[PDB]
Amino acid sequence: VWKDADTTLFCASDAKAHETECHNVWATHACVPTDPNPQEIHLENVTENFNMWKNNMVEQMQEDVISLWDQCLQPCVKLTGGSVIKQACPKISFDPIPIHYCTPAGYVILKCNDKNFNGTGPCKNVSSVQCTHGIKPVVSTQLLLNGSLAEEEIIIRSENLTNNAKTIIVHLNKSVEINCTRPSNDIRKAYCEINGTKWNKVLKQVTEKLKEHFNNKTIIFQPPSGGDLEITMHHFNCRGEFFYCNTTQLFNNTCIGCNGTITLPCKIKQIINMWQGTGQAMYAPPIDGKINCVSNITGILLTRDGGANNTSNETFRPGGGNIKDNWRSELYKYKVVQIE
Amino acid sequence: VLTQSPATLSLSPGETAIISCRTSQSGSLAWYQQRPGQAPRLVIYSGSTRAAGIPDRFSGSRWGADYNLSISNLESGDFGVYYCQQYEFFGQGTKVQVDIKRTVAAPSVFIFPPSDEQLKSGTASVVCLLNNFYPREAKVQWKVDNALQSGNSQESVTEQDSKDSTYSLSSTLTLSKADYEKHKVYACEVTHQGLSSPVTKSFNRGEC
Amino acid sequence: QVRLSQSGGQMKKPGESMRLSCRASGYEFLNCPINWIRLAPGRRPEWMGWLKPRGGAVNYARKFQGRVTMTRDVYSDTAFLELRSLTSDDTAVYFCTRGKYCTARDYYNWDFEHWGRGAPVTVSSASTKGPSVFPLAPSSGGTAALGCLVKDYFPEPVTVSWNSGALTSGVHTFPAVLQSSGLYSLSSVVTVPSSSLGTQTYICNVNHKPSNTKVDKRVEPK
Ligand SMILES: *[C@@H]1O[C@H](CO)[C@@H](O[C@@H]2O[C@H](CO)[C@@H](O[C@@H]3O[C@H](CO)[C@@H](O)[C@H](O[C@H]4O[C@H](CO)[C@@H](O)[C@H](O)[C@@H]4O)[C@@H]3O)[C@H](O)[C@H]2NC(C)=O)[C@H](O)[C@H]1NC(C)=O
Ligand SMILES: *[C@@H]1O[C@H](CO)[C@@H](O)[C@H](O)[C@H]1NC(C)=O
Ligand SMILES: *[C@@H]1O[C@H](CO)[C@@H](O)[C@H](O)[C@H]1NC(C)=O
Ligand SMILES: *[C@@H]1O[C@H](CO)[C@@H](O)[C@H](O)[C@H]1NC(C)=O
Ligand SMILES: *[C@@H]1O[C@H](CO)[C@@H](O)[C@H](O)[C@H]1NC(C)=O
Ligand SMILES: *[C@@H]1O[C@H](CO)[C@@H](O)[C@H](O)[C@H]1NC(C)=O
Ligand SMILES: *[C@@H]1O[C@H](CO)[C@@H](O)[C@H](O)[C@H]1NC(C)=O
Ligand SMILES: [Cl-]
Repeated sequence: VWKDADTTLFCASDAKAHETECHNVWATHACVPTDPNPQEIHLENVTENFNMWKNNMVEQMQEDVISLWDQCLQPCVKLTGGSVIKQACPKISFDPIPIHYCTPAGYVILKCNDKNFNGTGPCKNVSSVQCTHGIKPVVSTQLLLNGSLAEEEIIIRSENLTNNAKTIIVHLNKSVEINCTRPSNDIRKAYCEINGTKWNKVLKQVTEKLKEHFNNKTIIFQPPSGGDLEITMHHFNCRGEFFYCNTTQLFNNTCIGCNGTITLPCKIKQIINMWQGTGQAMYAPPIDGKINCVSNITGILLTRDGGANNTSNETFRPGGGNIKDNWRSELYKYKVVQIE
Repeated sequence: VLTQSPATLSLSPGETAIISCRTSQSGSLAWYQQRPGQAPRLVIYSGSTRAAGIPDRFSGSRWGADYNLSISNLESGDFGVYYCQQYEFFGQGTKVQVDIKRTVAAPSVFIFPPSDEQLKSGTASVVCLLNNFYPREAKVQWKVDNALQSGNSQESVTEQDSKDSTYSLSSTLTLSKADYEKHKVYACEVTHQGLSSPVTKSFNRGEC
Repeated sequence: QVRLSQSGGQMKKPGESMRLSCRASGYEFLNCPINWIRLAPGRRPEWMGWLKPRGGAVNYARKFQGRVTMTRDVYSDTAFLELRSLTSDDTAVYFCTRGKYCTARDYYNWDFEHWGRGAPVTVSSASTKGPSVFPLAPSSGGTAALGCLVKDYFPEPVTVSWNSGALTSGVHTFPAVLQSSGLYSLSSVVTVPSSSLGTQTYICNVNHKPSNTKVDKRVEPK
């Protein structure tokens, strides 16, 4: 009755003409109003295979976020190695709003409602929708921020867990707040706060889930082995500033006292390695005043150490995969199919 | 892990080579070919799929954990060493070398005492040559005053001669000048398929 | 066309460090990981790790962690590798490789269809040394054997001819062997009519470029 297919999707949101925040504005231009009355039809005795690691929907969102960052996070200068270009450095008011992705006529989206569907394989409970849920294009590394949560219990996602070059995505079933602040009045000294009790508890659970998928071998965490600061650190955009937080403390093996509040040292940078492609971008000096973002950790990105053989141990390090993986962490349960 | 066999493989042009690989984990398995002094070339991946420029002669197959690479109608270019691979892991390798079949030929055996020029330097090398023989298997047996020398020498063998299809082997026993002058009778004993009985070439220290 | 261009080979001493480069071309460098693999003669090939030119993320085999460093220069598409605290165990030919499937959408790292030419690295305490050449003198059916012993040179290789190449038939130049001292040795023999020894003069042409030593050793019956 239907077949798998790619196509051009359109976006839908709740963006308002009166709101002047940049993402909101981009949406009033790109998207249409969210459907007033969604219709989800459960598909009777049906089964479908999904593959989140090969979902064209991820590519389309990618191009939008690249579009979004071109008109909302324009840097003062770009260093592309081959050239150095100057340009206006507009003050940035950016706060991602939920974006719905929808199919045009003759196509449709399929949704997997298996409460522990890990992202690949057949799905039992399948339904049909015209649009994804609202997804926020939050750009970050190591920690996935402000996303949806596992509806059952923690889920380990990977194209193939035995392949060390494949990204691992952890999907928490209970978010944990990460409170990030940079006091006012070195105007780069920033920090983040997390409840050690809540966090470490969530670690026990994820490692216990991780151990489950590695024939019961001891699971240990280590800091990244190398690469750019965007990669070796938790990196994200808060109130137009680029934070870079040291995550050594979150992945503390021994804590798996250790009950109080752990606080990460972060630094704010004006010169950054652009994610959209290649080259360094230069943003303006830090504005004065207290800057504070409180986000919900909803997922983790991990890379497994390779070349083990002997042991007995599996070693995981925070990060990094790829930015498209953030979208995958949200698009996993959807797929486009064409009628006939 | 990945256990690859056999270690070595002596075959003639025209024959078929069967290299084996045992896995325990499974997942896209690949085969590589390395020619003397060159970078390895991908030959097959997914256990059964040929790469670009790889002819029908190369084929792979599978049975459970076991994986085979098969090379039919061997030709000069095919010889080298082959590796199986699973993700980051490789097999120990299998060396496939050329042995053109021919009539059995016994070795000509020569022994060389150390030159005076070398002895002046305070060291001594005794050399035993086994020339132009077939097949390649052969045994060398050093004896110093009837004492068997185990692990005191080094061997080196040529590749099969292009003209007569024979092999040649050189064995070198090295000793201190002082040690060399301790003993008298230096013997080299050669056993081979072409010899109805082992051949012993020898000499006495300091005798023209 | 996809091309991996490697810097040449080198000789290190134990304790030192080594650095290699690998410039990729013919494709979008950021698309997929670069790998570094070592192959030691008669030894199972070793994957050292991979680097993703995007962000410069890395993955090191347990064996090498703390000793190896992989980085890249995205502008020149060049991958770099360093290996510290070298031991003889490190002697090997070092390669960079890239998987076959490498698009923008995705990849598959482990099918190495692309390899650099390789960089041969030997680590030992031997210093470059030219060979002393000793005669292997013939002795009195109709054929006599003779040669030169090329002993205690480093590093490989040495080349041997006879009477300036005029004499090719019967020549057997054996593969060099590595002595327990770190120096190489090899022999070159030739068979001739034992009636030529009286009149025919036989010369050993030894060339060891690494030390610029070129010897013409006359072999004669003793
Ligand atoms: C994770 O998601 C959470 C919510 O799910 C999100 O936290 C929100 O952050 C935004 C932006 O930081 C906050 O909105 C602000 O509200 C205050 C007033 O209380 C304003 O000061 C802020 O800016 C105003 O003034 C600016 C001056 O330049 C203007 O530019 C701007 O337009 C505003 O007028 C801003 O409006 C929002 O309150 C929080 N919500 C919570 C619950 O904290 C967080 O940012 C997300 N994390 C990441 C990394 O995206
Ligand atoms: C197919 O779905 C119909 C609609 O409910 C149901 O009655 C029937 O049992 C299903 N068939 C199978 C084989 O499950
Ligand atoms: C996903 O779930 C099923 C097993 O129930 C199957 O597709 C595969 O083994 C699982 N993959 C992971 C990474 O758990
Ligand atoms: C999260 O999942 C774990 C299993 O991984 C389960 O034990 C725990 O209760 C779940 N938390 C919630 C809030 O459901
Ligand atoms: C964020 O941390 C600041 C500084 O510790 C604290 O005052 C504030 O209450 C925290 N925000 C939340 C939501 O806990
Ligand atoms: C994070 O902090 C740890 C412990 O303070 C320090 O050793 C390490 O250098 C830092 N990591 C990065 C990537 O800056
Ligand atoms: C596979 O290897 C087995 C092991 O000996 C051998 O019998 C069989 O012939 C091989 N298959 C092929 C196609 O070479
Ligand atoms: Cl891969």
